[PDB]
Amino acid sequence: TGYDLSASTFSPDGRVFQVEYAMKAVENSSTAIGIRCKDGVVFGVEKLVLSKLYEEGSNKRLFNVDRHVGMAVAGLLADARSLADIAREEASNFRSNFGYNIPLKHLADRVAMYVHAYTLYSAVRPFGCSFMLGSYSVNDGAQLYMIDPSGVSYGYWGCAIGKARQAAKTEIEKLQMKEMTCRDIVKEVAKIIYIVHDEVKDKAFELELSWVGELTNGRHEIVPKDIREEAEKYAKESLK
Amino acid sequence: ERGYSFSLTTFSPSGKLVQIEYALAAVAGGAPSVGIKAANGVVLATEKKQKSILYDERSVHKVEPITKHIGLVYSGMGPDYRVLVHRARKLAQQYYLVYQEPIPTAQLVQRVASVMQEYTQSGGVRPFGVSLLICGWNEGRPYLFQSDPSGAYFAWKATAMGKNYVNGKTFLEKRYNEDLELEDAIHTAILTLKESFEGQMTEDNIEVGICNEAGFRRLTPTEVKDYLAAIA
Amino acid sequence: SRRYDSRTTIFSPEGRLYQVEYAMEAIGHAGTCLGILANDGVLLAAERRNIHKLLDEVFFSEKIYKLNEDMACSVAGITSDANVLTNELRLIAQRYLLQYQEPIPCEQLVTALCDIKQAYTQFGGKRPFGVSLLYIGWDKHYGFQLYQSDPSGNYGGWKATCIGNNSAAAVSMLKQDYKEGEMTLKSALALAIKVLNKTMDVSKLSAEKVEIATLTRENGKTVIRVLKQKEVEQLIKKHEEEEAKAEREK
Amino acid sequence: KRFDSEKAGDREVQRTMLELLNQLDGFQPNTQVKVIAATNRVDILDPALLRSGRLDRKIEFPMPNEEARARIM
Amino acid sequence: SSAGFDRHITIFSPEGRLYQVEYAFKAINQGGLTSVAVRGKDCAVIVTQKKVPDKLLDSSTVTHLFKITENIGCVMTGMTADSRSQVQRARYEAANWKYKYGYEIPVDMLCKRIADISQVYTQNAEMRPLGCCMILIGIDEEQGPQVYKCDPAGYYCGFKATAAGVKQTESTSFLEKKVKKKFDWTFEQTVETAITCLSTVLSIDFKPSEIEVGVVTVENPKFRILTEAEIDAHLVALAE
Amino acid sequence: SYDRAITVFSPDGHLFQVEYAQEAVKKGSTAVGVRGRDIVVLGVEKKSVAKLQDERTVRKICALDDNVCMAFAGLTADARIVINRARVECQSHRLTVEDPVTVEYITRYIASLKQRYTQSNGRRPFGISALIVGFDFDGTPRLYQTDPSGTYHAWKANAIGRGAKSVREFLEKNYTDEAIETDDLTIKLVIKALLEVVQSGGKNIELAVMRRDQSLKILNPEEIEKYVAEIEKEKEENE
Amino acid sequence: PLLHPERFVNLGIEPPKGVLLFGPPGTGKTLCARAVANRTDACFIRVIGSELVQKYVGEGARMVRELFEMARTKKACLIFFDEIDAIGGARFDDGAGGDNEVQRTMLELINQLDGFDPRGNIKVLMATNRPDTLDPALMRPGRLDRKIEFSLPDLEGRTHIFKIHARSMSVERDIRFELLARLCPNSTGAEIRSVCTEAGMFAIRARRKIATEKDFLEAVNKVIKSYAKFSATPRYMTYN
Amino acid sequence: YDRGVNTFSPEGRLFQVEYAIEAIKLGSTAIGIQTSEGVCLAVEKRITSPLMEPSSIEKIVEIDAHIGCAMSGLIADAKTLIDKARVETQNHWFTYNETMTVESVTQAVSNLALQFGEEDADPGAMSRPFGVALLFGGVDEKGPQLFHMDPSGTFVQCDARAIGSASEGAQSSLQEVYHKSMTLKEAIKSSLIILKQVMEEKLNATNIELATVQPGQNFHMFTKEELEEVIKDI
Amino acid sequence: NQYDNDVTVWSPQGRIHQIEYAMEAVKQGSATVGLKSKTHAVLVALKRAQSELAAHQKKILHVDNHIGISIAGLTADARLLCNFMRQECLDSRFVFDRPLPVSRLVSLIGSKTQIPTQRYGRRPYGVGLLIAGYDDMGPHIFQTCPSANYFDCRAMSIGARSQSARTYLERHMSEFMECNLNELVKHGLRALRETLPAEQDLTTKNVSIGIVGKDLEFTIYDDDDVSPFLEGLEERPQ
Ligand SMILES: Nc1ncnc2c1ncn2[C@@H]1O[C@H](COP(=O)(O)OP(=O)(O)OP(=O)(O)O)[C@@H](O)[C@H]1O
Ligand SMILES: [Mg+2]
Repeated sequence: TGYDLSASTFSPDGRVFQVEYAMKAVENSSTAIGIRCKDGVVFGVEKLVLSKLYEEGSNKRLFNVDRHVGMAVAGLLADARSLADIAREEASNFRSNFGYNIPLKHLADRVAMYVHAYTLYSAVRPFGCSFMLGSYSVNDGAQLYMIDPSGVSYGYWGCAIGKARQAAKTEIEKLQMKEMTCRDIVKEVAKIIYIVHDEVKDKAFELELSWVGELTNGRHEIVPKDIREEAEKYAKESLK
Repeated sequence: ERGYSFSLTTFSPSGKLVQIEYALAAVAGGAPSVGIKAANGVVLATEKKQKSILYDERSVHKVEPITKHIGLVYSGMGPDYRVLVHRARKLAQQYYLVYQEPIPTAQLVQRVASVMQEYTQSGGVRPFGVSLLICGWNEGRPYLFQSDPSGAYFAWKATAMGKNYVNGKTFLEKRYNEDLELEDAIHTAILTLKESFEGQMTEDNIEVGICNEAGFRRLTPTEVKDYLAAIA
Repeated sequence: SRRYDSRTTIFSPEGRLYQVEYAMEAIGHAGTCLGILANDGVLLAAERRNIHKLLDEVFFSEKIYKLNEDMACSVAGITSDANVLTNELRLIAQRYLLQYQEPIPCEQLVTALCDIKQAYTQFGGKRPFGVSLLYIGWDKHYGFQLYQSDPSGNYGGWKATCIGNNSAAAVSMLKQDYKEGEMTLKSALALAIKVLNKTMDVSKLSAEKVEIATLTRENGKTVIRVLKQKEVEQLIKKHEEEEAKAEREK
Repeated sequence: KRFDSEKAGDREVQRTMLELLNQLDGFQPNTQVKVIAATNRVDILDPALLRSGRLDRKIEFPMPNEEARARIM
Repeated sequence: SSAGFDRHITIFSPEGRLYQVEYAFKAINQGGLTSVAVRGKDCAVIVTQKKVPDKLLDSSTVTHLFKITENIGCVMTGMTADSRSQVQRARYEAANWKYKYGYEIPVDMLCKRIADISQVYTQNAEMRPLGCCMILIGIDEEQGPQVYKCDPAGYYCGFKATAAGVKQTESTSFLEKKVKKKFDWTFEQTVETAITCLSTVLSIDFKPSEIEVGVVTVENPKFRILTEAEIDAHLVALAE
Repeated sequence: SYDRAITVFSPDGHLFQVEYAQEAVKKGSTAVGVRGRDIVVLGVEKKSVAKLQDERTVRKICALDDNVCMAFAGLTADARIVINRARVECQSHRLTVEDPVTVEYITRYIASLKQRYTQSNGRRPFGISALIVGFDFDGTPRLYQTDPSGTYHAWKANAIGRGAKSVREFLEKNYTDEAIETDDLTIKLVIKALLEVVQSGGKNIELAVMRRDQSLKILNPEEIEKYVAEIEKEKEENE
Repeated sequence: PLLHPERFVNLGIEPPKGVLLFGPPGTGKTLCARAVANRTDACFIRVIGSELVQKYVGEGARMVRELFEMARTKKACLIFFDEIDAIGGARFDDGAGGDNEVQRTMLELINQLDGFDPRGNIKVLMATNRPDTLDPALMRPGRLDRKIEFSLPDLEGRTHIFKIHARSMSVERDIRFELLARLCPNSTGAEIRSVCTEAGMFAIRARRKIATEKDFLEAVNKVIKSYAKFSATPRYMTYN
Repeated sequence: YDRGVNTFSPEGRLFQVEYAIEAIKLGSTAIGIQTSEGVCLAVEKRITSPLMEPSSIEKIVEIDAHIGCAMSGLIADAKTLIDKARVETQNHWFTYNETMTVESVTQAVSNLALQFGEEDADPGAMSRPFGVALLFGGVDEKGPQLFHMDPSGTFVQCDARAIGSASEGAQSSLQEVYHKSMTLKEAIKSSLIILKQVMEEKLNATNIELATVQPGQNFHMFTKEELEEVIKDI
Repeated sequence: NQYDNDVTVWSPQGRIHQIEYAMEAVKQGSATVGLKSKTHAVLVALKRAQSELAAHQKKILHVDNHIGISIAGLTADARLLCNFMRQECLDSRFVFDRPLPVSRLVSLIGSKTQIPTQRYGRRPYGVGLLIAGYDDMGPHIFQTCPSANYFDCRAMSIGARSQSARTYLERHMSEFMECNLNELVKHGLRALRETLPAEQDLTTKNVSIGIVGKDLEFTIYDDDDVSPFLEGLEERPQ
């Protein structure tokens, strides 16, 4: 006993335990799904309402790192906001130093290195967040990346982070994203959200959607209200 | 970042420093080494052996020249040697810059010992795990010295260090004297290092360096292969 | 971070500091140095421990160091800390000379070194110094002087002292036979030889197993000498023949 | 769990556990009896007991939520 | 065999050995991949296996081969974030040497400096010693090809044939048996032996879509990565 | 830069390091001090002469300035630095307001230093207790007593160190106005008190007096024997 | 519930069964147990944990089974466990199996209080001085429903203890106990009884027959202030 | 078996602050009363030996011409707060050129209480909150005022306060003899009665000390000549 | 237990215990309620006194002429945080010459409070700040936690024994959007009274009120001119 009290000790089998506990803490989020279309990326998050007192749109889990970059979060909230701030600062510094918008393959590496810097020393603790970055550019295409508390960043075609990650990716697999444009894919994201999180777990929930791609002309922003409403209208037919 | 800044070496109730004893016990399990001085120069010999045939024997060297007339060999841990070598070279260069004269061996040994001592009292740092043999030839008389993880140093006439060093010291007791030559010194060094060699003694398994009044130098493989003949 | 700390500067429920006592008990081994003065000149006697058959005998000295033009010191304990302390006090003396253009008396140097040694038993959380050493010198204020240090940090003047391993027996014999203001620099050597014979269990007192240093005064020289091995065996044979004659008398 | 030692050990209980392991699956198949087991600390349990053929289904009991607590009261 | 905190930090145990470095060598095998490096008469090759468990992932960003400099090639084994940080450090050191001394850095000096950097972690007690391996290949004038290996303990060595991973021992034995014959090696022969060693150790008979091959030779010292068509050609030539 | 708390509050509201320091103080040599009409006398005992010492390098009575002196009890090493700092402060006070330092000021300075040294981060408390005796301006002799905690008091007669309770009990029942009328009577009283419990058979006494006219005047061990004989005769022919 | 078992049945309430008494040493637990055993009318089966440490394997569980069988034989009566912190702390089996037969004894004791017709009409009550080391599975309600706590008296408890421990004295009419109570801010009943005994002994010392106030004051000075070197208290107020 | 300086309890209290709170139950008792005519403070000296000078020990000190402070608990570490208050009042007078009130003094002196730590800066403090309890009394632009300051860093306004080892009994006695139409003389008499009742030894003119402040004059401390006539009429 | 000694370690269940202990410590403060109407934001606080001869502790502070706060916990950290808020608002008013929006202030508070929950040998702030303000988006009410996590609410109540107040607020949530002050304050007072026993309710000496509006700056009412908001309150149902 005593091999898991510090982040600077190796267990006899040869693995750090604190990062595993951080991953376990991350494993209690709700859900966040990201799918890249032919000409952009689409995010979708299902949010749990604790009580009627909280105002609509509180605890936003969908940030804006840059003019063309999105972000999706799972885990603790404080660390997520800190990571968002550091990513914003790094992107601003890169833009000011060189003179053009930072690509994703560099921003993801910088943030992953900053996250990994905390899992070496015994004077700090590992982060408790897992997040997803997405963007679109005219000369680069659509880009999606996933980063976890350990500090491993990968590219993806479609990913899910949170409690029911497997039950969501098993339904992403049936989807064919390589061809169809992401004007109707919001419908698929809504439908895949409503087919998870049985009502026994919690009483009710709300939906949040993002948008970035050629349709939005580079910029990342929230989906329009009418399109989202039509998305729920189409996704509500799962009862059949 | 920041360190610990509290000493990791403390006095035991019996008045002994335990970490120094552990470092010495770790040094005692290293590769054997021998050093002999006889009336014309100094000879340092060591036995190196690769695990398999994939290793390249011309990549790393056990014997390193500090400057034109000082040589040095080690026994103990592997990586801990390199930093010491670098530090010694830097100190020598500093002395040369200050006084415009080549540094005597005694001064370099004193500085290295001071470094090794200073490295066992600071905060959050374990002692070094190697032992050193230093040879030089300044102002007519040659010199041989031995360092110690605790920071002490002595002047010897014939020394065996590493694994099974007591029997080597016993062997050197009955053969060494004060009137010989460099060649006979090399021969007796090879003979006493043969007490722990494997079934075969190939030229690739021996490192020999000699320092005389012309300067320290490491013998080429051909010369060592020749010297291995006419023995045993 | 504080799980690995040993807290090497705290008190104890009985009121004493453990690390200083452990260092004190460490010096209970490893050497035997004695000094005695009664007239012009002070002497140091030391026992050599590195007595292997294959040594070079370099530097013309083993444990006797020179600190100034008219100062000398021995040491007993860990050698590396002894080197550190000697190297550190040498430039203390040098900077006093630089500032005042006048040789530094023994008292001030001893107090400065004791302050430096005490600094580690107050704060910092580091291992203390396991070194105890003797000082001898001559100054124009009080003539000849002998002193003893301590890892704890305190000091004190003396007239005959041993700080080695059998120091109890040496002190007993020193106090059993010593005169105030009569012993010149000829019988003190005989007393030192007798005490060294009794303390060390090895008989016959081989002349290469001891080291003797003397300090006398000249017109303006204040010469410090380390007498060679050719003037030791005569003292030993004189002692042994005197002892045999005394034994035959009784 | 089993372990290896040379000064002292605890082997009798290990032998009874080995016999219990042999009863399930083993050389002679059994198909008329059913086994239910209960515990509240799994990390200290021998891996051979957790084989798929010996203990097939594994059920985990979570702490009750708000609605479950209200129903219990 | 323990006294105090010798099991938890880098201090000497009573037997004279420290365990916190031996634990990183076990931590290396957590990934479960094996890589081989072979040296020829005028060329050097690296072969590695790569596995993508699912089709959702983007297979173009799971490479384990990295390009430090236009003439020096590298491969990693063990944890991922540590390897990425080490590659970043190596690139920085190579650029600094080139700027400061006016000519390209030799491979052996780079490996020595990397080992010197990595040796500090086993000296100070407030940090974890980066449990990942390092294999470097390159070409150098007056010596030909060179392959070098570095391990987390602060140790490095030059080789003629190396293997690192879970199956190190068997592949090392096979390479030793092959090299004892003392047969002159060419480009095709080196590639064939490198592939067959892994094939016989793993006993897979793999397709051309689950290996990565990197080569360097004395006709254009630029480090390059083989495509799938050339790998397929080599594979079909190997099997008669 | 070592920074860790050494002194902390106990679960029942105590500072144990200061108590251990007081325990260490209660293991030193005895020191007695009294004040009179025009002479203030302080003495130390348990000299423990080893017939090999130098009497001028083991003294425990120190002179801070031309009008103050002190005697300590506790750890010897810790006393020197406090003595030096007090001397430096006394000397530096003259560059400011020209009047010489009063014993109140130096006692407050020493107590403040001792107390502050148990609040700062990463140090252990001091282990000495002090008696400071002096005759300030306007002709008013007085003595003060200082503790490792940081509390200083003004008394009329004190005894600190090992075996101080019995000496204090003896002093409480023998201090009278007529006992301090004569100059030599105060010295005789000090010798009698210092010989009450702690054996100190004549050759183990070091006394010093200040007559509020000049600097410190330590007396050689010649009149001590005379005073001992006089007290012995007074006791013998008293009955 | 044992005296008037008609109102609880009428009201349909099942009373609790177990109770644990914890606090610093000297507070009162064993004395309260003595009082309970005096006032009772049913059995009183006393057992101390140190009696359940046997030499052969599988003996403690047998003894517990025999105890509960003998208890169930009679109508309804009580069992007392003294120093329960010696028969089970917590399951911690790491490395070589150490201190686990006592864990089997503790497991049998746990099993006898719940599952498949619990013991029924048996009430147990246990006491300990360091309850921070007991097993989580033993402290849940259903076995240890009540958790009475004994703490150091504030101000009036000390006055009451002084009055009840010195009402068989020989003292005068002008002794005030409020001052004596104010002079011991943190003390236990044992210290107060010892103060009274030492005051009596000081009175007996010389010749006198009536203990005076000065005797009480000096007894307090010699017992509380002088013996505070040991005091046993400061390191158990944290239950360590 | 070592915790940090400022960890939290499962009940959410603290560890060092609670021990500091219950470390002040060992000092001498002090009583302060606020009236519409003035403010009075009284404390006991607790003399232990005849050889000690009773005038050497002091408990009431003055911060400015119209502010006084009474101290309980430890005494060695209560000088820093007093000096800080003096410097603050002098600085405010130098800057704004006006006599600054007592509420601001209490706020400025209580802001420094919760500053212990061992990882931020070099001057700091080991782990120790100031283990003292303070009573402030004075008269300002809105009348006479009395304030109580506590080691936790919380200060409050009180009408009749008692601190020390005999706090509970003194306050239980004070709760029945106070009303808003009470003058200075009867306030002093009642405080003397309470102190006499709760003391250990006999009460005389050299065991206690007292100090009163009125809107007219400045801070005044009683002497051994005007203190005995209020004693014999107890 | 060795997993609950500092804020750096992680429990095997993916939780940190020192933050939970700080949240538990927040619960000892006296109850307080805050809510907002269409064009106003009010917050009411219940005082507490040690003894009958001591004054009641103050709860509602004054951060800026359009931003107010309410505290619950230990007062030193509340004072430090209030000083920080005042300094930030003054800096913003000095540089850009315009009032600082509430959302940016809450974000700054969260960012500053996040830091000490990751280093070694630190501790979280024990406070229960409830923030009320008015800006160009209308009224605003916010809640902060010692866990460096803030929320956006429409009606909240925190402190010791605040579940009954939350129940009442949630039951009558519909009417809050259009009523004026004269009954908004009454709703708040009823919610606050819900948490008290059946002995004493609102004796005009342990209640404080704070209002911010569109046409009026932040105002505090305490124990003298609070009486107008008390009369007309319905008797306590039995
Ligand atoms: N309330 C009390 N009234 C009187 N005496 C008491 C009280 N509480 C404790 N005591 C004293 O405590 C003494 C011993 O108490 P007891 O042995 O029951 O304590 P405990 O808490 O069980 O101790 P331990 O932890 O050492 O077993 C009794 O002799 C009695 O004088
Ligand atoms: Mg008991």
